[PDB]
Amino acid sequence: TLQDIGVSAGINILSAFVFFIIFAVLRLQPFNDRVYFSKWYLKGLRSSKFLNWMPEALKMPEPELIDHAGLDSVVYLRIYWLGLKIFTPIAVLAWAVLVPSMRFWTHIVMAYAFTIWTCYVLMKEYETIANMRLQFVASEARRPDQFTVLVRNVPPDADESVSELVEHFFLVNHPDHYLTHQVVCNANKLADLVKKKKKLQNWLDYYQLKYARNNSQRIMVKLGFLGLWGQKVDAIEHYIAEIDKISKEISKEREEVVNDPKAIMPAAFVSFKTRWAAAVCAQTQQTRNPTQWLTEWAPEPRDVFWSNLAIPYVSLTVRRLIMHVAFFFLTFFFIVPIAFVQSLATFMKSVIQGFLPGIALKLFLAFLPSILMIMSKFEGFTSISSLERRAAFRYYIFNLVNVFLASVIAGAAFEQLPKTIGVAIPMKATFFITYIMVDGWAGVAGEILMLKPLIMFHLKNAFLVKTDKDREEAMDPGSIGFNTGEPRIQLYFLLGLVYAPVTPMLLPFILVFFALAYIVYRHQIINVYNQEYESAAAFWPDVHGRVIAALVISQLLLMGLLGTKHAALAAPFLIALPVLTIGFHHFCKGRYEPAFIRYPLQEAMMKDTLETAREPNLNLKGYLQNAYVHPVFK
Amino acid sequence: TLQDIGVSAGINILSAFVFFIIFAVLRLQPFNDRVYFSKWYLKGLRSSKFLNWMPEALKMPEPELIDHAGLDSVVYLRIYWLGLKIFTPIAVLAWAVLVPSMRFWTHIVMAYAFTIWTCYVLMKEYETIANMRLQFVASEARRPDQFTVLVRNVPPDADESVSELVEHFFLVNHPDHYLTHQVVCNANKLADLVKKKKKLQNWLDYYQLKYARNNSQRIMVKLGFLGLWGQKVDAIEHYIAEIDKISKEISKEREEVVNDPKAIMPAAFVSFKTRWAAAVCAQTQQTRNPTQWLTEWAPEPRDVFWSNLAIPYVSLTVRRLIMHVAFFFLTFFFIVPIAFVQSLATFMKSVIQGFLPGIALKLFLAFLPSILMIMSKFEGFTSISSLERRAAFRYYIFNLVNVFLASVIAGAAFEQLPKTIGVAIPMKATFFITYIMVDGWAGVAGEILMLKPLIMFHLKNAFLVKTDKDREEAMDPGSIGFNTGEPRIQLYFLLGLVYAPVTPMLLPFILVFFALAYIVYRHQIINVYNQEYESAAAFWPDVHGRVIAALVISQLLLMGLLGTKHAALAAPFLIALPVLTIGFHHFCKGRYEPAFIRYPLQEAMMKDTLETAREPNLNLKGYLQNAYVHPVFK
Repeated sequence: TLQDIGVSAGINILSAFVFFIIFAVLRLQPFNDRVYFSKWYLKGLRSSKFLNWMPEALKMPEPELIDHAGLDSVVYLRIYWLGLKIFTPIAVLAWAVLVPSMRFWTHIVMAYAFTIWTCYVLMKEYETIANMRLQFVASEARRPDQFTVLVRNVPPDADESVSELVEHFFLVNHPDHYLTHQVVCNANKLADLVKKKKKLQNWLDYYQLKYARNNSQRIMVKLGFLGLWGQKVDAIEHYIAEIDKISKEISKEREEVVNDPKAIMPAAFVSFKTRWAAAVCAQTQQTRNPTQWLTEWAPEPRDVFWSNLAIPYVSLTVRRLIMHVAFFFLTFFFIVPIAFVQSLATFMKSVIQGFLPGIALKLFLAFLPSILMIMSKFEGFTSISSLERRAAFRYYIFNLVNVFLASVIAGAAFEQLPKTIGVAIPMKATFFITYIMVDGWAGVAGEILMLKPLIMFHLKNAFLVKTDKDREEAMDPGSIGFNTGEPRIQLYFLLGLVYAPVTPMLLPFILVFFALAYIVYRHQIINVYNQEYESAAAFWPDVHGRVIAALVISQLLLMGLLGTKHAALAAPFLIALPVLTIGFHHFCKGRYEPAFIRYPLQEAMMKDTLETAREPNLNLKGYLQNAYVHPVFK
Repeated sequence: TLQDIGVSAGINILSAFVFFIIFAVLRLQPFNDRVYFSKWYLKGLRSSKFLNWMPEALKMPEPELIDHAGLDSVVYLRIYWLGLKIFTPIAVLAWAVLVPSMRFWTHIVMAYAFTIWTCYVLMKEYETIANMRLQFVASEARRPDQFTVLVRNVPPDADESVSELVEHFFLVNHPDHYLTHQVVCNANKLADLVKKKKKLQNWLDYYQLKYARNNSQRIMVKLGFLGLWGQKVDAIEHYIAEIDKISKEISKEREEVVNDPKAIMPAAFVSFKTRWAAAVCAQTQQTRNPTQWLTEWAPEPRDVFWSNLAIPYVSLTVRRLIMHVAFFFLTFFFIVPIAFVQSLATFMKSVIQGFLPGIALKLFLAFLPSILMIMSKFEGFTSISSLERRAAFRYYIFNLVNVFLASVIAGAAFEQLPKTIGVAIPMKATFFITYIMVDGWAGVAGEILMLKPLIMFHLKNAFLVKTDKDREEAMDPGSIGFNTGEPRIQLYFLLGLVYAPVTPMLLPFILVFFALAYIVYRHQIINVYNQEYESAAAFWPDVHGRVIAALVISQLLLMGLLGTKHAALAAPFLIALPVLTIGFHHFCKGRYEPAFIRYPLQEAMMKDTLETAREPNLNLKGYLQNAYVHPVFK
């Protein structure tokens, strides 16, 4: 209804307005400058009208922002821009021809206009990102991953050690390119002990400062809620004792793990003299057995997810299969909160009952990224980049099944107290309009406040911080959040494509979101979010694939929606849409995807040549040998 | 009906019997020994009970036959064996449980038993062939294709020639492995003129010998049927004049093509010092543009299909697309002879009307392999091996659509004068039983006679042969015929899998065919059919894929056939069949296909190492430089 949309918009507009007022005040307080301007502190550049921040955010043209923030950050930001490029002319046309027999054909023709425009834009965007990636990589600084290949599933041998097997194999098969190597160690027990020691120290800092202020009897009952019914009488000496005990265990574990042959995993990081050689090893079959001596480009050391290297290669299939089943149950049992939200989705009081399903769904999905990342870690991936791309994939599917599809179906089930989809989809546009205004418009405006790190920063200063420059530990803005950023905008791309020929009035909400998100994330990318790992936009092929899937879904749903007309006869027309769209995808896959999945030998050779000419005396071996050992071992 | 099957079998059994009597007599006549024992003449080994040939054919165990005949010939023969391994226990079970509620479940369970057995056997066969291939290649003699990579779509340059561009690119990107190269030339005009000259000479040989026997006026009216209404008064001097004219054109063309820069195609055969290097070049991305400087293993020179190298790389997509359309029309318009055959398919006279549809269909399909090969040449492939694999692919599809599916549908259309497929499939088993006995049992028995080369050989001796040792040209048995061999047995694999749980009595006909074909082809492979090119069984992944497709088709058709039972409720069971089957296929694809599609670097290195140790003074450059020039240029 217009009244519910009007009120929901008024609420979300004012909410966003208020968030921007609060933001304007908070960002001018020097005590939280390290929260709002975390980058520039991390980059060594800084030390010590409420919306003016919007036009300032638009300064720093791409080339500068790429060097400042990184390629992934810029490419991610361009997705919001992609959204505006795809849907602005769609929205204009849909309004122009659907908003004041032929209506039937008009819808079919529009499906062709929308698909073609979308494909055209995706093609050009794909080409552009591929070019940005190739230029970025060619101009990128030296890193050990450019010369290093991770070797998995080294076969066992009764006499030779993993190190001996790796060195021998590569000296023989990759002669005069093989430089050095580092064998993977199962240091997980040690790493876990070290993390616990750090947590114990935080308690020591908490209680020592709390005590110093309040010089009385310590009474912590271990958990308080359901802990050990004791007192932790000193609580400081208690944690000192726990630390002393773990410290001894850690020293023992270090001596054992580095002299324990069973800590050696049949894997190693192999380094080559040239990038050309690494490019060859990473792209070629090494032996007869396709599931032995497996090679791939090593993640950069800050991207290597060390825990996953202790998983025997051969059990990875099983872990993956178990997680596929778990994923099914994750989506399966989420129907309960969906049904709840759709039940809720049914004058200033009734319009709130209308409004709230937006929030309720946002809240139920709040911890989904955590679940998806955890299950993604169980499946072994060995890198942060890979883990985030997989979590984003699973989330996208979840949103398709549970946020879009199930909401429409459950909605219809409540409305009803054949092709019922014919009315279920257009009626639910009202729900989606409100939903977008809640996790979209209001969502993004709220995110600029950065309340979580704001609070954490201050609490750490109040209770754990001891001296100067440990403020560096208190300050951590996190990364861009590809895991939630992607899946959210992809839902909107789907909704846009699904409803553009159905309900044109959904699109202005989607467009405002993309515009707002662009300016807010553009702002945050410049000032906060130091990036955890640098992929050279290797996720783009997945972004592309998800939009193509959205096109196919919309094209198919339209067959359903227009499949009620007697003698519709749209079948020989509309079927061409998913066929042509897939053809387009395969074309683009073959033409642009290699930019992202294969490193051409010519680029490797030019890079190696120039690097050598510029730095003729590079001790590459010294540089690479101490990389990829383990964060635990210094 | 039993009477039509009985008579058709009696006809085909006696026909096969007679063919084997005729064969036994013909093979003992010394004047046609070069037809029946063509190999051994080609191998330099020979010079100058009617069924005893069957037990003799079973001598020469695989290892010997592989060296004698070749790997492809042996692997092909094993397909008939694969057939017997898959269907013998299927036939036993189907007879045991279907031939004297639960019938419904019995059929579902059998689908699972058949699929599993088939997949098990295919898995083991796949593994075995992969091992045979790897062993064969490792032990294979030196050939120039082991060191040579074909480079396509060399980009244009205003100043540098294709040769200069290729040499430079490879010296820079593949330094110290690049050995030499040979640029591709558009010698097609010349090659065509040379072939015409040879045809003109054959006429000169025909008329000179005919005249010498009959010393009178020559009266050939150019074609006779619709030629030039003249006499070719001398006919010998006439062809001498045509030869003299083309001879002059050829000399001119040779001088022009080797000094014509426009005859140079942007492609070259690039040779490397090592097999390891060729393996790298052939498996790696060379430049930024994925559709430039494209590399693949060069076909051996006797496999290179030179005509296809004159096609600009960039027009290949268009040629392919045109041929896909042509293929559609080829299958589309074949419905006319299908309908004819099915119309025909409706006491010794009525049983012949029953019998003849077998023959009629065989005859209409007789020239299909020619069509498919011609259209496959239009699409550029550059090798005989590739052309045959593509022709076999298209033929397989044709058989599925036109021989199997359309026959069942057209059959039902005539029978009828909903799920009618429920009865159309089992009723047509009678047709297929007869068809198999005609192009199968009788077909193979007839092929052992080799009537076409028998006749051609004798006619050439009678009219063209002039002296000794030109009998070598008269004798040519052709190759194995993968193009017709594959598609035929695949139809039978399909029919077997489709009808095993439906009509168990189709299977004994299929089994007899596989058994007969095995012994006949085993015999011919040993004695005739010198192989045109040696693939190291690289077609196996396609054989495998076709059987998997047949499993999926049978599994799906069964849903249809059992989908008439009210409350069948077979959907959550039967759907698992194509899902599990595809899963199996992907497993096998990932585990065994690399044996056929990637050459591992370790094997390349071991091969190069051993080769060098055995022959420490190999002038590899001299060896490789004169390869792949063109058959025309000496």
